[PDB]
Amino acid sequence: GLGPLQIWQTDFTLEPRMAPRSWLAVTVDTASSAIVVTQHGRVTSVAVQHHWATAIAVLGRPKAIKTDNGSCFTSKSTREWLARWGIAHTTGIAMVERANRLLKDKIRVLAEGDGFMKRIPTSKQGELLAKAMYALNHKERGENKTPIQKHWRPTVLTEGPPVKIRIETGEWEKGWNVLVWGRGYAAVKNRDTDKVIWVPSRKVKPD
Amino acid sequence: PRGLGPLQIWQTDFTLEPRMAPRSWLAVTVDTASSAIVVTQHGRVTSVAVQHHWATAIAVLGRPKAIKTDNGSCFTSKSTREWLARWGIAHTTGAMVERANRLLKDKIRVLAEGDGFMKRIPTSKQGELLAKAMYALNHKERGENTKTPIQKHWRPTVLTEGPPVKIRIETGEWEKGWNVLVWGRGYAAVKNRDTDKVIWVPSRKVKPDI
Repeated sequence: GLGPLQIWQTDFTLEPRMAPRSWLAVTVDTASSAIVVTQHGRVTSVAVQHHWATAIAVLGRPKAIKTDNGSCFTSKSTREWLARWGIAHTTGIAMVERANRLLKDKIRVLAEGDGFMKRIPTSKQGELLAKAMYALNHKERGENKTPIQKHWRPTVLTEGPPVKIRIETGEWEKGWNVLVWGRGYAAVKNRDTDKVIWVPSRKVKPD
Repeated sequence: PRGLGPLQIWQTDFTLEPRMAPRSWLAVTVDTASSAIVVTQHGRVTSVAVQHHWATAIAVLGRPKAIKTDNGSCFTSKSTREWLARWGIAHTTGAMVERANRLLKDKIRVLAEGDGFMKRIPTSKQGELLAKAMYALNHKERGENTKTPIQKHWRPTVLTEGPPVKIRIETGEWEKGWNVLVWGRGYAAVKNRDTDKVIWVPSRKVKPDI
């Protein structure tokens, strides 16, 4: 939906260039379009949980995931696992298809770009896949945002959260932000005047 | 030895975790500013392994300007040096990653014993368990932090000029021409008001000015 970590779509897909572990578990966040890929020798019920756990480690935990129906998606094990994680499950029978195409194309390009015209040597598969991931998630997909931008909204803040401080009245005054704490003082910057002062920590509360 | 913002300086290390035998080598990288960690399993330490590991870290965290390691032969091979150079990542062989190894190993311990594995974790459960540990490390606040490591990584706070401080010189007096950019429990980054120069000093040696 309109939001990272709401609905993901997961699918398995066959990339023989990655043999013997030619099975690729693909997950994409429907809002940010961030991909996570893991490889597997066969499409088991443990592979899926491994995959999802990976993608969760990268992306965070989602409200819900859409898969097709089974059989390793509708494993007893798999449902029990989802429930353990508190992750809502949608079956059906798309966006992750598009992902499969982008992903297999990026892989063909990297592989051929390094001199391997068929099956990629096993040892180099990991790095290659990781490069695919870096490309699809970090590098612009057209004249409009990267998945990284959409998932994380990256930015560099120049001060901390807003706060109020107590002045020579007893009143709490808004219009201030925390830069650092040290030795029981907060350094604080007025966001109108750019003035910075040290204030006893007790005299500082969030806004 | 530390960055002021993410993707400046990473630290990397291989650690041995017997619970994850037979492939018990974990490559661990931590970003010195965000504290985010990336981990991968390896069956032995190699240039191939470290390159794969770093590629993985880069796909997760973005590309860093520099990486510090120890004088481990796998970081200084021809293969790895050409790799780093291709990616334009500076390398140096100058603790944050040690802390990271401790946190990682603790988490792995807790999750493994939380599921009856007091020993080697079964081979097929290793992947998921490590992924779980990585999730708990980057997507949960490290105690006193209000932000998770991943949040600090993507939306960091980087002070423009920093508030004035006195630092206890060396003789042992408080010198007054300094500003502070990062103030941790262990260490503080301070800037002199007449140079570009930023140095890391122990927090006991820094106090607010007026």
